[PDB]
Amino acid sequence: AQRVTFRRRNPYNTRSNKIKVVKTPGGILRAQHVKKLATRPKCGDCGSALQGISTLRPRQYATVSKTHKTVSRAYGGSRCANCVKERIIRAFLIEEQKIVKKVVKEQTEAAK
Amino acid sequence: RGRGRGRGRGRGRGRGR
Amino acid sequence: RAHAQSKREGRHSGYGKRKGTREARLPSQVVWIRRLRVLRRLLAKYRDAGKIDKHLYHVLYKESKGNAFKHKRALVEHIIQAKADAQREKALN
Amino acid sequence: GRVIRNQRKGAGSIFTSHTRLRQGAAKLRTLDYAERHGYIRGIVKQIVHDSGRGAPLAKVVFRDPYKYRLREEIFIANEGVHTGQFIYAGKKASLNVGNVLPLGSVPEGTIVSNVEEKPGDRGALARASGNYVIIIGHNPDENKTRVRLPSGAKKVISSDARGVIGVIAGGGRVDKPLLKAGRAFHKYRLKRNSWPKTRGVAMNPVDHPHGGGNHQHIGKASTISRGAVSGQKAGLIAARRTGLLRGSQKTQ
Amino acid sequence: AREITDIKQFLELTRRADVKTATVKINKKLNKAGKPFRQTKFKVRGSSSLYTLVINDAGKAKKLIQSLPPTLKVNRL
Amino acid sequence: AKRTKKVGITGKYGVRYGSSLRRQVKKLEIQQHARYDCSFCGKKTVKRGAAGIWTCSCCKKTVAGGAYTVSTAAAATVRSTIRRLREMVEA
RNA sequence: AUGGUGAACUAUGCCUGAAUAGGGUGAAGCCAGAGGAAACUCUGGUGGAGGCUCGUAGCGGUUCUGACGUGCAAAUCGAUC
RNA sequence: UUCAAAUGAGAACUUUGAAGACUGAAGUGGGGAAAGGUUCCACGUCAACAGCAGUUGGACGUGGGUUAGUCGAUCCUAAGAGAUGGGGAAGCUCCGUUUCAAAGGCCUGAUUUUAUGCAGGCCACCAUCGAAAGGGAAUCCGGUUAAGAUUCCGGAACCUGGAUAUGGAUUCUUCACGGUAACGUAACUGAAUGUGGAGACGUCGGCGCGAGCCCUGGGAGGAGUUAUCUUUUCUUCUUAACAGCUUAUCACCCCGGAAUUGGUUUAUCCGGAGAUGGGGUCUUAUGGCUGGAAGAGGCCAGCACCUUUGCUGGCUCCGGUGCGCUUGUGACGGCCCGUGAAAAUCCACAGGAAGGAAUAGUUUUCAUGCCAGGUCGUACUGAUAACCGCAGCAGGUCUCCAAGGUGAACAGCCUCUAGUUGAUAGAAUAAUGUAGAUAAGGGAAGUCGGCAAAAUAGAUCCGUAACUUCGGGAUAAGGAUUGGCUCUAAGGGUCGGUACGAUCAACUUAGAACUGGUACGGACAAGGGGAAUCUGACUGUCUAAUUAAAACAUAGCAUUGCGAUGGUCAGAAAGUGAUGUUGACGCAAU
Ligand SMILES: [Zn+2]
Repeated sequence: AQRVTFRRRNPYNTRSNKIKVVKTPGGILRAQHVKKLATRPKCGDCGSALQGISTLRPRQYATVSKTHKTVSRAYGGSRCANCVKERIIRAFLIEEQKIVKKVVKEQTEAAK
Repeated sequence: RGRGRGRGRGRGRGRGR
Repeated sequence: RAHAQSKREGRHSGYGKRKGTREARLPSQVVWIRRLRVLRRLLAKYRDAGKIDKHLYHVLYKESKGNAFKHKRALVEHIIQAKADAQREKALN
Repeated sequence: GRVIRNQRKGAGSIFTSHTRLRQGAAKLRTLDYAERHGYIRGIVKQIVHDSGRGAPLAKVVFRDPYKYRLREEIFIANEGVHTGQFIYAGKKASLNVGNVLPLGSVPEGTIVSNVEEKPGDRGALARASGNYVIIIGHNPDENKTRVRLPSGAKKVISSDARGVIGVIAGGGRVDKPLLKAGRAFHKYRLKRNSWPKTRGVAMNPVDHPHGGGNHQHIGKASTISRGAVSGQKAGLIAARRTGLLRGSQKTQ
Repeated sequence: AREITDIKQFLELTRRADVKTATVKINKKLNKAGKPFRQTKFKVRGSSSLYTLVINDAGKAKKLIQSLPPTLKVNRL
Repeated sequence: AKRTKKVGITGKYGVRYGSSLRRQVKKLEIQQHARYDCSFCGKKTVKRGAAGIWTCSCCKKTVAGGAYTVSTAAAATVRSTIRRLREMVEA
């Protein structure tokens, strides 16, 4: 049966003026301004949120340690950990294909 | 001026023809 | 508190005290949601307890989805009936 | 009198295009050394919808031949182009859907779209959804190629102009009726302020040459001469015939 | 606003050359279901955070008080 | 139970817009909401969104096609008249 | 006629935000059952579609040609819509 | 509105107490934006003002009051605005915003003449202005004033910028290990350049979860009622930012190889492109425990006593419930010829340029320690008296918080918290009025005209025509039932087993007796209907302040112009523009 007011000068229900009702140690209801929630980082080509990376605001990523923003595997904090393994098959097979196509070209001018 | 003092336009009042 | 105590016994609930529709007082979707969540939960715990097999569970999951099982007591009578005729066929074949 | 409605559209105050949600200018890759002596490979990265357009756009990424970077161009997606497909642009490209070739090397009867008028303008002809041109003849001398335009005109352009093989996706869009003014309100909400349109016969004489009178009628002939004056051109300008034709449709 | 569970690490914080004020708080609590007991809380004020150590045994409560250095100002209750 | 006799998906429009205009939309609204087989993964997971764009539910392949159909009949002849003309270049 | 001032009211476009109880009707998709040689057709549910509908806040201003008409008001008040 | 007292020369109007009432929480409550500018607070005053009065006042006179590294501005960019280079114009000035321009400085190396000349390489982005509702580094709790606070005080935190030190870690295999894997850790060199992510997004629908509120049980205190009854009614029992550990839907990994197809949502999607199952990984919105933190705050008791006024004891506990209300969020589904901003900023990866150990070095992305954080706004009203309307005007003006009962309901009605009792009064009850009502018999005979008024009204059950674009018409039309009380039946959760009990918690529906002055949606609330004609298809829009319509618009249909050296239109001119970030399924004109 207790009502509460805004704690700042903004009187409108914008996206940056969310309110959570919090019971204080004084025994009364009081509003608390909450921040906009962070979004998990996404992979560069598959669109899924890669795991092992903390979900924070971009400028508070410079305060957390190194281990919260990367994975020990190469292309750690950029790819989907199946995106890495997909471009290894492609990098190994094409270069193996590019050298067996070079010896097929050699077959032409050496026997015509 | 206001809604009163009507003399001009009229349905069947003054200022006809 | 005295008026709410009499409503638990069934008083003050006749046709002269209803001003909204039957769907307005209690939606039909909530009754249907309550019906499936009892039938699906009972049917899932019978598969885990060994009282029913996965082939009979699959044909009862879809049967309970449409109709013919209006409460839990109707489903357990069909399960026993579907298990009683299953053992007489095996004993004769 | 008063300045009539179509004269006010040239000032460009409230009649300008709404270009907030547009993805950019859909232009072909600029003509460089690689596209007139060989070909270059590009990847279809993402196909997206363009606001105010009926045909979707395609994000195609090429490699810069002179510096280590990536260049993303804005193409008009043809029907059949999918993501992850290799796009070959240049003089020595093959005849596949989505490839960009000079139209002086394609055979007669090729279905191409996004055709340059002059070599270097990065696509001028056949850009709407479901539209295409057909190469009808080749002149090896003077490097001139004859094509047919979607309106049926038979133009001749240079053989060095480029064009994307295939037909533009999103065809058959105008086949569905809108069924209401609400769907027509949203269609023109992202193009320009030109809807709804008030008839000129139902307005005042100051607002239109057709206005006025005790009955809703034009009064004079609705066919306006070509050498008229801005303010008089309201109706059928330089019409050579009128009425509905009870006969065959557009000629060959 | 930080809790310390090690008593050997607690003694190192009292000789950090910057802590000047320490407080001991006696709390009247009770056990699982029976008699009340005496809970103590040793709080050391640092330069960026307040470290505290809670001992639920009265036998070790008195022993830790004499182990504190005398240059540290202890505030009883 | 079949709820409606002939209106089908156009029963949301009520008694408005006329019967003939509601029948042409019914022919195109069924096609634009139907599911289609993916040529790459073989699954019937292609759905329409942002007309002219046909995305596979899984398989992440996005194919540009017609406004209400994946492959229009006017574009199928285009896909065959270029394949026929391509074979004459090398042969 | 000459030279200046105004879109704080209002007209329209754009940009960035905000606001809109509770009911009625029951479109596609889906499930189960029944009939039939087939084609398929019916029955019971599910689902929640609409420039749909009743009706608050809101917006509007039909009628009483009511009140007022040197008014509370140079356009308001009441019922009704 | 009433009574009494106080003050005063003077009281229907001031103050206090008592009584009766209202606003009923979409408020006459508590806060803000725009706007006002001292109206805020105290003391003194009553000539004028408060259309009566006045001891009172938003009045008059004299003073007091607004405290920030964390709240905003400042910064970024949107629609746009607008210098320079140039081109027009007699000219005031106009065009144009990266445009026909020789458009600029960063990490450093070289230098121990002194401060930066000078050697590379790099990057061509090329003014600036534009949001106190967009984007955005970082604070909470308690106490405090006559009037101020997230700003003061006390306690407890966090961010940015800059210095360096101590401890740790790594290095003689120079620039770390473990896990099959997803990945994990207190740390664990990375320049030019390139790439990616966050910032960064529509609406509606149901479902899951969380928070606050509502409801409720036991217990520990206080208050109310008591002719009678009532283990009764009311009230108190609270835990911030931040820190550590832990915790889930989704997602992913390993083993394994599925038809006698299985799994599974309220809503039918998934599986040899590897399901079910078994074992794991990660995100930490949120929740849980602990620290912060009882030392606070709250509720009482026992004392002191003109007094600065305190002092001493206690308790502050353990639970339950949900189609509940508000709100946050998660995974989904529907809709589009509508697919629903940008930039500053921050991070990661790719890359291997450089710099480095052995009697010694490197990392301030590990821990701790040090210093600093400027300028301006901050009072009050935000409206039947502080804003705009000539005013202390029944008008107009954006938004947040939302108790209990009745009921479908944020409807109407009553009450709690909170706030008002302010609109000149007194005495009588003629006519005529304004507002609200009731009428015997007839039932539109009234009137241009059923104008006005009346009747109908909720829910449940029955029944429902012509016509039709087959979707409707339809709540068609037309009937019946409705209270109270006593019962019956049906619809669930949790626990030990290859069978059944025990226990616990919900308002939903149906049925049967009894009962009454035949009343029962008992106040409130709440469709008149049918048969046809003219006309416009419908939703929608306009003459602010006499005309809301058959007028306008609309989808549909048709015609015309135009292939860019172009169509239509603008400008005094222009190296000028709109359509055009456009290309005939287009634009422009009817
Ligand atoms: Zn696929």
